[PDB]
Amino acid sequence: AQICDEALQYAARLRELEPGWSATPGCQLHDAEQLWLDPLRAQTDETFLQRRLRGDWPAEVGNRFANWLNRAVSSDSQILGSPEAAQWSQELSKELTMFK
Amino acid sequence: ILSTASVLAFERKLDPSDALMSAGAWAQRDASQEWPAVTVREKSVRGTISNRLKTKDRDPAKLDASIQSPNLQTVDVANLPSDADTLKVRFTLRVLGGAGTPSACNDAAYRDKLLQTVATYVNDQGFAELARRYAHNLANARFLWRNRVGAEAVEVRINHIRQGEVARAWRFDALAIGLRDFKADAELDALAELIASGLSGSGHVLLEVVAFARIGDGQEVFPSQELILDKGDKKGQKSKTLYSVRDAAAIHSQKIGNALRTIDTWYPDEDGLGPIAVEPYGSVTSQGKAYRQPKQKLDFYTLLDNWVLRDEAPAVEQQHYVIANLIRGGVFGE
Amino acid sequence: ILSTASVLAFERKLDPSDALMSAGAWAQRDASQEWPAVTVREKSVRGTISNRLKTKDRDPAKLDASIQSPNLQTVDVANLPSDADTLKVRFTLRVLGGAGTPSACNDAAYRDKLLQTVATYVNDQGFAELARRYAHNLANARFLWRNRVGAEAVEVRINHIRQGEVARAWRFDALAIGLRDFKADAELDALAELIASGLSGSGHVLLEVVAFARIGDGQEVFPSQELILDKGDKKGQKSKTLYSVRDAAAIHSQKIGNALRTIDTWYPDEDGLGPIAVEPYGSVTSQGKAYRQPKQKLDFYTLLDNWVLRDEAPAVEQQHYVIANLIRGGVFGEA
Repeated sequence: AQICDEALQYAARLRELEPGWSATPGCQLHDAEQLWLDPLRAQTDETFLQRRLRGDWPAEVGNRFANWLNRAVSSDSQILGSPEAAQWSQELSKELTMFK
Repeated sequence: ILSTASVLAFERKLDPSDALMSAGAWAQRDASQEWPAVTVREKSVRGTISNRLKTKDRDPAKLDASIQSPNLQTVDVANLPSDADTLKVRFTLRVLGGAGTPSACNDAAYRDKLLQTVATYVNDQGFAELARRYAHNLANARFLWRNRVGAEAVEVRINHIRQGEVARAWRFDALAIGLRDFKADAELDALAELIASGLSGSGHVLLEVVAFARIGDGQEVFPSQELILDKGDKKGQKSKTLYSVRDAAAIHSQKIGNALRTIDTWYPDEDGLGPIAVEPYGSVTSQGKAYRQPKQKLDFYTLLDNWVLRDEAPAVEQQHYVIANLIRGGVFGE
Repeated sequence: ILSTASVLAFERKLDPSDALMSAGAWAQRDASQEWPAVTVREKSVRGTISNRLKTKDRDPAKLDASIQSPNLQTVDVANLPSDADTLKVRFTLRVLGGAGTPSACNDAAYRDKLLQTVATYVNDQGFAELARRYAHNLANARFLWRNRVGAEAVEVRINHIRQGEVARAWRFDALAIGLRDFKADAELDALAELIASGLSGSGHVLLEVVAFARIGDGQEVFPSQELILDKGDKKGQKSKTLYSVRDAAAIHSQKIGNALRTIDTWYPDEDGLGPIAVEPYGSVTSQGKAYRQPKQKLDFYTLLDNWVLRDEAPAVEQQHYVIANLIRGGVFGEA
């Protein structure tokens, strides 16, 4: 819970940068978490983006966050696994679709 | 040349209070000084997705199937006890006097001309047509807004508080007096004379109004919902907050003022709709209409600027409308 | 040649305090020491667009769509409780004395001439008329500005605090004493003698003024609206902020000072309208008119420069007015 609200605080404190980003490079991990850091709904102004509300971002962001937490937390109980990944994925996915 | 002042501040005559609500049994209205107040409870409901769904760029039938899955809301509600069938709504009302005298005016020549015009109105005609409609809106309990639509017996008691006592007590049947037409009564023109004496400045007038309504056992009362702007992000909010004085459901004083202020039956597209609140550009935002648009020359501002400056005195009904807007108060200028 | 001083600083006499407001019931005003304070509360209201529309460059469709749709504004309000029908407003007042001595000068000969002029005024006639009018403005509750226009009965108690307790207590009916007529009563000129002894310097006079106004159950009382300057005049996100000291609605001290200073019954226009506040170029900016303009030679500066430099004394009511200005205090002095 503290880890996912830290992720929420990271999404909120990086909402203070600028509304409009671009296709700045490094898009190998930056297509699902591209839109979790919200585009502030003010630089858009004519709905130039169609996948902002399609539902593509939250399950994929929860999946890749739980994959990061899988590869980061692996003790002497070595494998962590995919059902725990789906559990933490749906946890962050509920807390990300709670925004609307 | 004489032009209108840049700062014009008209104070509010007919000052109401926050109307507090309590509950009790009918025919026990005489000993209604210890009735328990209606408290605002917060309840959580589960419902369906009942709104026009946005279908612009979402999924066609996959993520737009938020139907077959409920939504969980948390709203407020005010109810009677199960052994009570009568809502009692109590407030006070001061009638001040000195209607056309503003508390602020830049142009002093405009202030003198405006005071001359208002005193001319009050000395050719009394406060007899405005206070009659004000006493009518006090008589029928229009300050019970949604607590009046389904009641079988609405009774209003109005006491003229003199020192700490009562000096004259009126008791009206609010359902015999309609909400749309202004008839005459032996007890209503006495209240109109008292409100007229308060409005002209002949005496200090303070009224205590208390209205009882038979809605039913354990039913729902509708106090004033508070104005909270909810945001689109971080959804799952309350979305209904009822106003309360300290552990007691109540109506806002501006709502009581709006229901006492609705006397305007002079707007050019009426054939019997009923009175409207006297507003500059007299408009009902709930009904979506705006009567007395400035396309017609029946706005408060055009009538006032033609009465005071150009000395084009309007019709007597429009004079009643302009003086009712001055009794309401407000900010006028450049 | 004795030109006027370049700096002139006159300290304020009749120093009031911030008047606190609390609520309670009439006929138990004697135990008004633990009454609960009137607290300011924010409320969001919904009204209609009711103002003169800027129809100069805007399209008509947006204008009548604006007058159709509502508008939502957040304002402060201070109401009485539902069982309280009496507003109790309390402040303290000090009168100082030594009204002629300035606190700053550049010309010492002008200082001695001005002190000689004030001393000739004082030994010609004491502070009887000015303290009479100040005691009148204390007796009738003029410091309740909008808390007085609908009150049924106002009672103003004034205590003379000698050590930490009272030594002389006056009790006035503030509605029988009018706002324009300067009558004569035994308690009134007794209080005037006290204020005159405090203004002459012959004693320390501190008063506690507590005024009860019977308004009604749950009615709206009116503290001072705060002037928010260059912090919130951009969007209109907060339309009316009221002044509160510590969880208690209160009236500004300078508003009480403007109420006590409303004694100027002398001005070249018609004096039947009532007194105005004592200021140089005596101005009612709310009423939008400036009595004692520099055109008609009856402002404070013209009368002072005639009285001190050229030694021509004005009419006795005009020198009453300029000594009331010196009691008010300010910044005077040519370049």
